[PDB]
Amino acid sequence: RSRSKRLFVQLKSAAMTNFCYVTRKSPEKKNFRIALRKYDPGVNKHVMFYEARLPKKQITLSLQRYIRWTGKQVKLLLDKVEKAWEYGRFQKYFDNQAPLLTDRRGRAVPRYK
Amino acid sequence: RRIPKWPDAWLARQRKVLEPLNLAKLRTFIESGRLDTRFTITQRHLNDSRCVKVKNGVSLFNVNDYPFPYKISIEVAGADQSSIDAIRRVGGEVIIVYRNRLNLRAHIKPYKFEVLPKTARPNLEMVHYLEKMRARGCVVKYVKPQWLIDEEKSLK
Amino acid sequence: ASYRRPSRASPTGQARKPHVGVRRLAAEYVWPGVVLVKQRKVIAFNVETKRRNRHFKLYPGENVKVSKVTNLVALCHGRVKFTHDVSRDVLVVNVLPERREELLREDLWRYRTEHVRSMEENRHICFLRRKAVRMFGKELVNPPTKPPLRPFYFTKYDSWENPALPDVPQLDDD
RNA sequence: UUCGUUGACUGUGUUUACCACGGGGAAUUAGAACAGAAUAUCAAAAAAAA
RNA sequence: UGAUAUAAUUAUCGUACAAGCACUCAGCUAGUUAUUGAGAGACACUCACGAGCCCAAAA
RNA sequence: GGACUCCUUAACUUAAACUGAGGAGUCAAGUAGGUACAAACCGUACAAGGAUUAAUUAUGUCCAA
RNA sequence: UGUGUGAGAAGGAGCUAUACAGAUACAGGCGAAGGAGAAGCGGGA
RNA sequence: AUUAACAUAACAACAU
RNA sequence: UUCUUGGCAUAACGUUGUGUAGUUAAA
RNA sequence: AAGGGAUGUUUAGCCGGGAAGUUAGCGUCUAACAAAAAAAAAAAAAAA
RNA sequence: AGGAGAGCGUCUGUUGUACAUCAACACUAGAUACCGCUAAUACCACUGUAGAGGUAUAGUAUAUAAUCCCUGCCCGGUGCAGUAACAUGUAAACGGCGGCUGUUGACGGUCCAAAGGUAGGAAAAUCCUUGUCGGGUAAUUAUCGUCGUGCGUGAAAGUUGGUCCGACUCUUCACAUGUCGUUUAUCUAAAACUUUUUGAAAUAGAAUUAUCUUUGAAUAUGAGGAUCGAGAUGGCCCGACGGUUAGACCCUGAGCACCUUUACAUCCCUUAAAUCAAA
RNA sequence: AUAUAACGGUCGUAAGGUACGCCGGGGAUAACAGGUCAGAUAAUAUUGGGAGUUCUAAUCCUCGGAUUGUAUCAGCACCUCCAUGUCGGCUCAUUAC
RNA sequence: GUUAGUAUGAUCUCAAAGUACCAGAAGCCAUGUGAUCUAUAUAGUAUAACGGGACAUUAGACCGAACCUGCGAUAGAUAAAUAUAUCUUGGAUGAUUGUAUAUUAGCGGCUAAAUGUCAAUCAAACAUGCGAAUUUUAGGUUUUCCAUGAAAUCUAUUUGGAAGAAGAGGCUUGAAAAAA
RNA sequence: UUUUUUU
RNA sequence: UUUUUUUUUUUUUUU
RNA sequence: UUUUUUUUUU
Repeated sequence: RSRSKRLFVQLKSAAMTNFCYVTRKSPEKKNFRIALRKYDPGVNKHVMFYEARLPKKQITLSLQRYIRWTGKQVKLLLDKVEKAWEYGRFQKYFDNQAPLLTDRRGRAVPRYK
Repeated sequence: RRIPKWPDAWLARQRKVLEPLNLAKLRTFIESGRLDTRFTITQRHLNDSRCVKVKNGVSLFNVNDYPFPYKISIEVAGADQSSIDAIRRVGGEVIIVYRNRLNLRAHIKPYKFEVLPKTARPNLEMVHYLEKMRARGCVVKYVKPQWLIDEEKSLK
Repeated sequence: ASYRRPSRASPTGQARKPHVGVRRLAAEYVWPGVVLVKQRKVIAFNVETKRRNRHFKLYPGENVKVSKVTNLVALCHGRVKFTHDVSRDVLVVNVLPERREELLREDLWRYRTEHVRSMEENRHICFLRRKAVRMFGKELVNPPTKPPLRPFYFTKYDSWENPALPDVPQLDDD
């Protein structure tokens, strides 16, 4: 494993184009905001990139299988399903990965959602 | 176990691909006389001539943008831009009609049905595809819905 | 008694060896991207008190580039040439841009190891030793016509100038 | 000069150094072409009552 | 009478040789099979048709 | 993931048929000949097959021969 | 046209997974100059 | 009635 | 005919998977 | 969530007979073979 | 299977073993813990039976070993008992109990701890396979007595032991004696030989089966040299790594099979918790 | 966003004994007997030094090297393969100095 | 006057096949039998034997016959016997001996406690199995002739040892027939 | 079927 | 002085 | 019902 003490920062575009960059800095400069002028393909122009102040029970294979088999603690999965549903997804038209929740017989034909 | 996953493979493997048909084979068939150019050629004639076994829809594609010498009015479900341009340059025609799984069977094998079915309405995807091909320049034949007419009356 | 077992003792040993040295001989056709000489940036202590030859690196000559690890790589389609430096007592690799053609026995003299005093002299010699100028050219002696070999991952052993194969023009040479 | 800058950019392509394979990854070219947005440096100033 | 000659089998770097089986004979006994596979720089036969080939189960 | 010998060389008691490296031959998978007696050394125009024939090789020439 | 190559529980005092948003990348530009003497400030652009 | 292993007998031999 | 550039690392980042993130107005 | 009794299964490096100590990615230090390596057989000069 | 000294020690009774050739179990006795009746405990078809057609001088569980003998200190510690709704009491239940330094040394300094081996025995069922001295013998290191340092054991963990007792080790005394230096004579026979009757097994690659020496790291009736004149029966057991099958050690086993503070996973039971009977 | 540092990566923080030892295939009982090796060491002779102190060799102690040999100790391989402290005694024997 | 594929018949078993060249362990699970030998005190439904002596004296007392049992030595160990033969073995009024018919069954029972015993090699009994048994060890593997002709090397496997498995490397390329 | 020993 | 050596399988050393 | 169906074409 790596023993690097360097902090991980996250630069976001000022254009609200959902563009982000990845870099590193020293740990001493904790209270220092990084600002650069990088290329933004979302607008085909040079825009500002500012450092963002980016900040849970993890689900494993074992846990998943247990849940799926026994049926205990299904709310963890149901929350993800609700999130997905809320977000643009499960659309009938213009969708191949997950056009529908399940088939008529109650099956998930798309292996990769 | 070393190379990562590749969903793109098995996602596109389950796609329903239309049956391709090169224009050179059609030209050879016309020269041999298997197909009659005096009338409009259709999938019924194409299947009965043993040219291409039609199962879900014939598609036309050209190679090296070769021009078409003859002039014909073919009826297929889809065609490439090069084929459309080559056929239209001489004065040919490409007609597209909407047919579902049942209707295609009915049309290709009318003898199999005591009472012929009724044409079904298209969905959003098929309507978009038909309108897209109309811009390409294929004569589309299908019933239009009310929501499109209403919207277009104002859009124009 | 006692004995400390070193970390590098058997079976835990270095399997990959530092194959440092020249990789192309004289009168050897090369193209850009091929590594001519491999080197390492690591330097040991007391370099001036050793017998081994690998502790000494070569300097760049003509039509060469230095990589990140101080490797000498070619930059043009040509033959490899070696030269010695009197001022420094160090060999220098030189590349002469040449087209693909039959190598005659009367042109071997062009690729001889000579001694120099200066880089300027190096170039001056290079110029004289060069077959022909790009802008003037010459008459090729039995140039290739067949396409190149297949990719490595396809076939490790490919026939050169296959009669069976058709004739293809050469454009990469120039 | 106590000088500028963020290029530590974004896309198309399957040709190449080494080679059991894997990790082109002790770390190789302008694949010299094509489609966008940035930074740095300009060049020239001959003829003096024979 | 003259000359000449280290039973056989398997393993093994090693005829390895003072290791393992066998008194002899009679009968039995160890690479069987593509309605489903094939030519992949350590080796791949042949017949028919041809941009066309085969036709499954009823019969 | 090899047994003997030739040159170089690590370890050992300049020990041991040990343990382990660099590059040539032989055996392994080689016949018959020489070396007194049991693979490794020398020689071979080196064993498809048959017969009552001639030869410079290691090497020999008092007797067993 | 003459180079690569550390095997054996052999020797040695090998050994540390780390740094940087920049007088640590960095165009252009600049950059250390004997001895003696003064100063007692571990200073090149 | 019947192969081999196995058991017994007869004949055949002289440069000894 | 264009005067430069896709860092720094003589110790270079743990592959794959999970999780997270990202993509689908098409035949 | 705690206790008692049963069932099942695991406990792998390497020198070394065994035990113990030591060690495990990558990188890296220590090397001996000869004379057509000698104008030292075959070369040069000959006023040959 | 006798006389005498001394070590150990409840046998009678059951049985072949927890190491170095020298054991265990059971028991007369005492003591601790649980339990008030549909008792506890056991089998584990659960409104059952045993316990028991019994009732705290009863039933059951654990450990020790004589009728007696005076029988040491310690609850920091797992567990149980109790409840400030986590003081305190149980060592005859549950592992055990120590360093420097100064004057042969009562005594003085200092560290640590819950406590800091008690007494007795003591060259030992324990250290060491020759500790000093005394008794026996022509010699005693074997053995008894004794000293208590050389290492050390250690009290209802069972220590020590008066008297009595002995299929338990050892020392020593007495009678006869072929055990003996060292071997004889007679007889018998489920001993041995001949004949009659009758008739096996282990083994066996083949065979017409050599003495000396030297080759082959194992090894010579079979290989080089020398030498050498055959067979059958009784007898012996020096070789042919003699034959058969008693014992016994190791592994690359990615092989079982048992036991177990592998308590990692699972099951059963007891706490806890829920449900119906139930107005 | 944790592990795989056993870092060609299943570590899943899941350990020991068997003298009650059965089955399978190999030859090793915790000084690794024999053969081979000859470090220590043994035999003969030699040299330096110290005793005998009149005296270097009547005689004795010790050191270096060389030849021969291997009793005993250590080490011990790829070779060999019976059962033990790698024998104690009894009977009966052969060879060399 | 420029595409070359598709489907049969042979051979073979190369990561195919509810068998995969053949033979060959310990052992697990399921369903049954066994208390006629042996252990538990023969548990009253039944039940037998013990001659004598010492002024031992109602007792774990002593000698001793029957009865139970069998120390040591010898022989046998292919047996007169798969635990026998001789002699002064020990107990013998008591946890004495002996008997008809009965109970406890293996994921077990018995056990005055040895891993001793349950139908003469039980740290987990015996019988049957279309539950048709597994092996990096190891044995065997059957007619001839001809052509060609190896390795004991490398990475990886926490890397082994008596070459296990996977990859790479190693083979048919060339030649070598002649007169002014 | 032995050789050597200057002047 | 030389021919005669590990000829160390035996005889022989005939020079 | 399965497979195949030139990338060349004055």
